[PDB]
Amino acid sequence: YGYTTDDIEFYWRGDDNAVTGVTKIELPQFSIVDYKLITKKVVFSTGSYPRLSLSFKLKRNIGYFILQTYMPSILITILSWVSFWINYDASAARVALGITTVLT
Amino acid sequence: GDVTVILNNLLEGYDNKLRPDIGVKPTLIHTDMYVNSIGPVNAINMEYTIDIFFAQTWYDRRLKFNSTIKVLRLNSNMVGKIWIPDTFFRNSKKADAHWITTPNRMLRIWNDGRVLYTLRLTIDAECQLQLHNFPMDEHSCPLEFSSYGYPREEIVYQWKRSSVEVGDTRSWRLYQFSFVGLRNTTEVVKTTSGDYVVMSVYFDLSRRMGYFTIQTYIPCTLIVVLSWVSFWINKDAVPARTSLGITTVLTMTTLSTIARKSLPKVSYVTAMDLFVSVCFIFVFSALVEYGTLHYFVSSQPARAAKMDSYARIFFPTAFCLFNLVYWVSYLYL
Amino acid sequence: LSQVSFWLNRESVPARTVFGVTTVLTMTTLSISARNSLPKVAYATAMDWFIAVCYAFVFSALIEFATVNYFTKSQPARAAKIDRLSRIAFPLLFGIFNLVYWATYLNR
Ligand SMILES: *[C@@H]1O[C@H](CO)[C@@H](O[C@@H]2O[C@H](CO)[C@@H](O[C@@H]3O[C@H](CO[C@H]4O[C@H](CO[C@H]5O[C@H](CO)[C@@H](O)[C@H](O)[C@@H]5O[C@H]5O[C@H](CO)[C@@H](O)[C@H](O)[C@@H]5O)[C@@H](O)[C@H](O[C@H]5O[C@H](CO)[C@@H](O)[C@H](O)[C@@H]5O)[C@@H]4O)[C@@H](O)[C@H](O[C@H]4O[C@H](CO)[C@@H](O)[C@H](O)[C@@H]4O[C@H]4O[C@H](CO)[C@@H](O)[C@H](O)[C@@H]4O[C@H]4O[C@H](CO)[C@@H](O)[C@H](O)[C@@H]4O)[C@@H]3O)[C@H](O)[C@H]2NC(C)=O)[C@H](O)[C@H]1NC(C)=O
Ligand SMILES: *[C@@H]1O[C@H](CO)[C@@H](O[C@@H]2O[C@H](CO)[C@@H](O[C@@H]3O[C@H](CO)[C@@H](O)[C@H](O)[C@@H]3O)[C@H](O)[C@H]2NC(C)=O)[C@H](O)[C@H]1NC(C)=O
Ligand SMILES: *[C@@H]1O[C@H](CO)[C@@H](O[C@@H]2O[C@H](CO)[C@@H](O)[C@H](O)[C@H]2NC(C)=O)[C@H](O)[C@H]1NC(C)=O
Repeated sequence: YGYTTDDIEFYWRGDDNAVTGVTKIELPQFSIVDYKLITKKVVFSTGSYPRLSLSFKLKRNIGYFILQTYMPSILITILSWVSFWINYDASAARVALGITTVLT
Repeated sequence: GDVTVILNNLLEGYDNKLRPDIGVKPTLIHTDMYVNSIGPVNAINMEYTIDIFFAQTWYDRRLKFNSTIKVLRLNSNMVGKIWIPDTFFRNSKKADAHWITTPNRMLRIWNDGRVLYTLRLTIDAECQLQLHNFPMDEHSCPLEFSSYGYPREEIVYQWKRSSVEVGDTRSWRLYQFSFVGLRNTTEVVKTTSGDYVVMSVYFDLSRRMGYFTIQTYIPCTLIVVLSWVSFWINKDAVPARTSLGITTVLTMTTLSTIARKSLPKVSYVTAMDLFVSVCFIFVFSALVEYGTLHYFVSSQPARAAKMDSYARIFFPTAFCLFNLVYWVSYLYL
Repeated sequence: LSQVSFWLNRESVPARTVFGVTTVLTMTTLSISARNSLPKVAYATAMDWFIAVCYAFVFSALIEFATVNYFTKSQPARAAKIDRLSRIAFPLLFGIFNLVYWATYLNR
């Protein structure tokens, strides 16, 4: 914050072992694909300051979403299709099915 | 009187930045605890609250006096003037001492330099619960602490024989779980700074089956038998059996959305969502079976006649079998 | 609302079916909504017993209707008889249960 780039210099110690403990991180929803260590400089109206960046690339898991919100849609659309086998004489059954599937 | 003189002589030429025996040998610290209450174990955040009375005793040859009084008993007014080990809990999301009305601390300096330092803590410790076998799951998840800046060569912790002593275990907020025991452990870990002596206390929790047994299992099995009730309604009334099926499916998906909303978002299959999935399958199979029944009545009536009565026997037997298998397996597993 | 399904005639199967299913699922959602207010406790409260008994009642009503429909067109005498008997048997039993529950839980 206070010291510009002619007063302080940031660097990672080891340049690849500076950040540890990533492979042990378990997230309930995501999964750490990899992580990057970047060294650069930013320029503001008051000076040029050093900067490091530790960047994670999380990828979201899909099992919960399939089992939770994709399957119900497919089953409701199939429950809508079943109405094609019902004869056209029953107007309270095919209407029932279709309307209910819409609501759902 | 003269205790003021003793306290003034102990702090004359005293540097509270240097551990006792800074360049001789590591400082042996004996740690004891007193678990007041183990707070609610919420699985959504993989955390649990605990409230303890952490006591640390070590030897300090600089706080060694020679007078008639054997022990000096002091409040928290002299804790910030002597050396105090920097014990921190390595798996605590958020923890804090107590300050009402006066900082909850105690300092007792014996005659030969032995210091006892006790404080009250409320730690939101972390433990990643493996939410399989839910709700027939058992956990044993720890509370780890160690020095922060002093490696194994400087500060060595060591449990006492009777170190950890739980309270009454009855007025605790362990609702869904049940305390069965604990065990202490000492190891040495490697860090970017050095080798540290890490102590651990493992608390064993066993999930009692009651809240989930009455919140999801009974509702879903009674919904299943409600779906079976359609097998006795006459096959000509179509909109009635179709309403049975579709409303049963709606309630089934709502109940699954709730049981799953109980525990956090996990990408694997637990033992409860498996149950609600089997029940969903049962309802969907009763519906599609009556579907093919009504459709086949137009094609072949005797098929449907033998099919209603076939299903009336085939469904409850398959459900009893499923239940038996599931329950027995998990109770043995 | 579940007990009303008895005074309906035996020819209207769609209606009585809707009555039964809707009431059973209203009792289910009521049990769920009633259990959310309390801590996640591992025993049964008094409200849990009241809701369990009402749930049992709706599942005895639905069952009586199912039996009536099963005996209809084969022994309509028996069906009508049981329907008429249940039109008096359910309300008195519910009243007795409410007198017992309220008496034994308000005296303490
Ligand atoms: C970024 O900014 C943040 C905001 O500024 C900043 O957070 C602040 O950090 C500082 C330093 O870490 C904190 O100040 C310290 O707080 C310690 C305890 O903190 C707890 O209590 C405060 C409230 O403090 C009141 O209560 C205590 C206990 O009674 C009193 O001791 C305080 O003086 C104070 O009392 C006044 O106010 C009361 C009302 O609350 C009145 O009732 C009372 O009458 C007084 O008027 C809480 O706010 C804290 O919560 C926060 O911190 C926790 C930490 O875990 C967080 O979890 C939480 O979320 C909050 O963020 C916490 O609960 C004090 O003990 C400490 O004072 C001692 O240390 C200093 C420095 O060494 C000494 O100079 C001082 O004298 C004290 O030492 C004496 O007393 C101790 C008692 O234990 C003795 O052991 C010791 O030997 C010594 O005794 C000697 O001197 C005495 C006279 O002083 C004498 O009587 C004796 O006889 C003997 O000679 C210090 O005040 C501050 O609270 C934080 N504020 C906040 C909002 O968080 C953060 O650090 C910054 N970050 C960075 C990176 O910089
Ligand atoms: C996530 O997003 C950040 C933000 O852009 C990405 O940081 C970028 O990373 C790339 C490669 O790691 C950098 O490119 C490099 O540029 C230097 C310039 O001298 C060059 O020498 C290198 O050969 C390379 O081309 C880029 O500068 C950097 N951007 C910033 C703003 O720092 C990051 O890569 C993304 N991925 C992950 C996993 O975080
Ligand atoms: C707590 O820690 C102490 C010390 O590490 C354990 O006490 C030891 O117990 C074993 C087996 O009972 C004895 O052979 C040792 O002599 C004991 N040592 C001391 C210093 O008492 C104690 O078992 C631990 N508590 C547990 C595991 O519940």
